[PDB]
Amino acid sequence: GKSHGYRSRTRYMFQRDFRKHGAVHLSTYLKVYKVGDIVDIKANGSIQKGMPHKFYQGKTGVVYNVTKSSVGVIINKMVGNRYLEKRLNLRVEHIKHSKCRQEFLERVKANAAKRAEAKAQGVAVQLKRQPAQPRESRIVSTEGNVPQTLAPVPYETFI
Amino acid sequence: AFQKDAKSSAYSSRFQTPFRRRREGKTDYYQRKRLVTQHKAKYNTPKYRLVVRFTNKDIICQIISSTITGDVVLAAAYSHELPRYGITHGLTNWAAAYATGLLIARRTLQKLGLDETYKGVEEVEGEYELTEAVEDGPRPFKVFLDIGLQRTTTGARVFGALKGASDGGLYVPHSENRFPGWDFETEEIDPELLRSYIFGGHVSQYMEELADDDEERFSELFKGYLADDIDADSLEDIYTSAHEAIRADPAFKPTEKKFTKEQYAAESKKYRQTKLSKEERAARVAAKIAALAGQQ
Amino acid sequence: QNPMRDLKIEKLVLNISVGESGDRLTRASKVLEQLSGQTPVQSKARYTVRTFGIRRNEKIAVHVTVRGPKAEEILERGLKVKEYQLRDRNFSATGNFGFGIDEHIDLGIKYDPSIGIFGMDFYVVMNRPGARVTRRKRCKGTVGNSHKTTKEDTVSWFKQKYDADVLDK
Amino acid sequence: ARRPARCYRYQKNKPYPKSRYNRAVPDSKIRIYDLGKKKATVDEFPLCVHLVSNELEQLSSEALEAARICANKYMTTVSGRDAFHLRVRVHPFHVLRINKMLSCAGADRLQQGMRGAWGKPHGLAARVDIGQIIFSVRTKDSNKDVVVEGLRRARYKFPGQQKIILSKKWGFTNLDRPEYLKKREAGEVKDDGAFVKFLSKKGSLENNIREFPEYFAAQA
RNA sequence: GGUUGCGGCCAUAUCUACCAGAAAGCACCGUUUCCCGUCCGAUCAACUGUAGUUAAGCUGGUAAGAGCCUGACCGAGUAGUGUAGUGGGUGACCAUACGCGAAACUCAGGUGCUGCAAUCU
RNA sequence: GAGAACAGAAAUCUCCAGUAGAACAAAAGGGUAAAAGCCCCCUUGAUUUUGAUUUUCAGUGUGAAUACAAACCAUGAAAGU
RNA sequence: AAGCUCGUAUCAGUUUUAUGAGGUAAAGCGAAUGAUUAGAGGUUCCGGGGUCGAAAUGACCUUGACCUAUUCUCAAACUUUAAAUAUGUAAGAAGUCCUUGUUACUUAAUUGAACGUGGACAUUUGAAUGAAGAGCUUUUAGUGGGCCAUUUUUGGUAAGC
Repeated sequence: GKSHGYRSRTRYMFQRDFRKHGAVHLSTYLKVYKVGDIVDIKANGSIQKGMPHKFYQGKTGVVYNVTKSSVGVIINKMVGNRYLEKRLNLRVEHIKHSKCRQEFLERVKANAAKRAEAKAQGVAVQLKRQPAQPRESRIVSTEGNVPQTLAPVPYETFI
Repeated sequence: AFQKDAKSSAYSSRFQTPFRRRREGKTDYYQRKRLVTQHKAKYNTPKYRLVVRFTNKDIICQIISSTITGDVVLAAAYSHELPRYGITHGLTNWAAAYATGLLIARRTLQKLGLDETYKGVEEVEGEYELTEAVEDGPRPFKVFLDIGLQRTTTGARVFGALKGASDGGLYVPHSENRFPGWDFETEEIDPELLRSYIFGGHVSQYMEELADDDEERFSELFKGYLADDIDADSLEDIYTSAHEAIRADPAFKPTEKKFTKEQYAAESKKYRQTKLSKEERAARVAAKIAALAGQQ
Repeated sequence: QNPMRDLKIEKLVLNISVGESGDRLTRASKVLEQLSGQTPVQSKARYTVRTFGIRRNEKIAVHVTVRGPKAEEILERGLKVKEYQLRDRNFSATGNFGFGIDEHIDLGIKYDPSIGIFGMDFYVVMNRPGARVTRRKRCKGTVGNSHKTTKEDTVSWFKQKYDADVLDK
Repeated sequence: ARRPARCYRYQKNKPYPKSRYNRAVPDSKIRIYDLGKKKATVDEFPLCVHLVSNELEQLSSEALEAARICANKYMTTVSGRDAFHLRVRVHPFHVLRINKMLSCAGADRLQQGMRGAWGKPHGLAARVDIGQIIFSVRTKDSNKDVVVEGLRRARYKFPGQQKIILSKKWGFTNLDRPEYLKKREAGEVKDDGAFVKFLSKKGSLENNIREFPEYFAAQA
């Protein structure tokens, strides 16, 4: 027949690591998780308890429930032609803070930092993130750097 | 000098290594993780733990919290300061841990400022009891034990500080079936024998045990008591006078410590060897290749 | 340059392998009661052989160990039967040696023909004052290379005592 | 059977080696890969012309077996057996499968159609990449003319458009020919059986003195 | 700057072979009455730092060291790959255009940092 | 790897190296080293109540599992499980 | 199809910034497991076959294996490294900051956790481009034999398989 088990096709997916085996360190437990915090999912094969399904790996959700030794997350699964709000309760070793979000946090205060300076001096907000603008006109120097002629190399097998 | 095994480069490549505090055999991480993990619904409330490690002729006792940056010590209590209170000898006996236990438990309360309540027991009859919560008041301080590597055997010196911590004004979850004298045949407990062990009964009964049987064995040990003219009948009086002395002013008056840090630092670099530079590395190998490989 | 470091007896172990199971097991076990002065214990098999008449978990042989200052006095009594003669080999690379002898009756004790002849064996382990590090529970280390017992060291340490020859080559 | 190699000429499948899942596989046709004066030292054979394939295809063990006999039989009779060190640099690892339809009147009894068409191994064929070096002759400079034609007589028995190229750099070991002569007398060469062990600057100094004496003294 | 206790990162600290450690501490150590467990106090259990230590543990220094890590217009715009063509070639396969871009190799360097408390000529 | 009378390669004992190359009931894959592997003390948490979530899914059952609530327990000195 | 509530609210088969996850292509096996070619250095008493020797853990060879440094070629059910394509999330007014309450939870502790009370941040309010408007409900016809082409790949030699 055909095998469609809970953890099927997971052979290079739940491997612990190379040269990083053994019990998980204690920093993963000492982090504080609060309701409404963006996180990431990375299943840890060390302890199978509270481990997500193979579908959820690298997925990002929001923390809504915080029990004694587990954390509840919500996953917007795409099944069929729509998004369904799938709620998942995971232990603290299969989860880590998504530092994509935190970068936005100091960006909030960074804009707020010179917000006070903007009103102190005057106007000139320009806090919208500009994309990679094209380069402006620049001049090159030749003193001490002379152009070096180059030609395609003739063919030779050297084997 | 065993080159027959000749551990290959491949073996040295894929060898997974334990943690630094485990490679040197100082931490059992299987027990460690279950002791530090706070209730996730408690958010940012630290879980304080009390360490008791019995090194040679000294006891380690301190209150320490945990953090990602590193474990954070709240208060400390060492055996070396017991001579200040009056316990000049017997620094590593079973009763010595209990004396520190009253010292460590009381010390944390002053810096907390809540010593007015939760006095513990001041009579010490050896009976089992916990510092029950006071009605219409703050909850009793709770703290766990840290043993780690010495086997849990009844009568161990580690539990001496446990009684001191328990009876010193702190709440520590503990049972009676490991104290020094709890009967193994049945559930019976004899606090009278514990009351001797708490107040140095074990050493005191061995005082007269040699005072009549053999003197040379008595002479070669117990040098301080003979020199300082202290007998067994006054031995328990020392511990009884010790307990209320600790509670008089357990302010942890630091030592004058002599000198300062820099001269302590200066004494180190003046004798400790430094690193070696790449020019020094190149210089000697050139000399070695010239002297040895140069064929004179 | 000879500090307190020296070579001393760690333990003396005794072994009497038995050809089969039966009453002679108890007969052989009780011998160590009056020799070591202590209670011997059981050594059990690891797997079946099917041609030696033994199989899995049948308590083929007994053994006992003796330590401390109460261990060396056994040594010379055992050395009487060999006329104080040793071999170049019989010394392990880890600085230990042993020897197996039969008609143990020459060690003493009445013949007692209800007892018979038992080939009790010897093996003595030597170490230094500080080899405890490999047996400790906290900060378990390993014996240093310059401090480990060696076959040349045990032979050298054995030769200045007992005035015993080495025979062979 | 031995159907024509036109079926298995092209790389049409993933590698299918002889593993614990691959049992009852027929043995390789090629038996001895290296032949000639195999015990020859390195410095005695400065020249070695290779033979490189041009396109992607699979070369069977029978093709390798037939070519080696044709090449070896030639240089042994004109140059002599103690003139060259011939090596085959491809090993048959891919396994060839057949469906095994019988040739008699079938249909009613033959195979009940192509139901369950997975076949049983028939042969063992190598897999050849683009520009991958095949064969190596390790001859002397005075014997280049004979050897090159010898490989020419062997290229005909392979399926494909494999070519012969004038190689360089002492084509038994790596590193350029003029550079090897520079290190021949400099002292970075240890005369070892068959291949030559080079010199390393990263090991310990003490052991290097033993096997590499003529680098640190005056020498020549 | 050394040492101890508890750690964080966790082989830039692991391993092999040598040398050194006045200072405090680390560990060996000495004792078998009471607790306790072993055949064996060797581990574990209890007692004073007593009778010597730094031999060992630990720390520190070296190896044209084995490994680890870092960097490199070193390999190499190489292999591979997304988009495109009535592009080449019969076929396999291969170039070109707009983009992305490895690994092995080679060379050079480093071969622990740090938090809390106490203490240390 | 080095040694002990029978005992020899497989009888029982001791030392060294040994990241595991063993063992986890039965397939295969992950996981496991003061451990989930050996053995030892106590115990039935393989208990009661009915919710919520994941896999197959239609987002229905079924099997399996996950973390919790309100009780009574087992164990360990305890955190905890 | 019937529509319904409101109207640039906010959404996107797209790109960028930041940040995860993924073990295929490649590459490697003088890295683990399998293979796998050919030699060099010791080794066999706890291997056998030839000279001598009562005689071996005796002197000299070889055969078959081990250890060391090497060498040629590979793995869909091999693997340290690791692409390209594709893929998850965020780019904020349901947001941030300061004071403060309630709670039967938690905490040694009006100390923590959820939400509001008073005040500040407004049109670059805090990536690009686009938006025949955004969202929502009911009902039901037909549909449940497919085929072909570039790209990747499975079975078979191959097929308009």
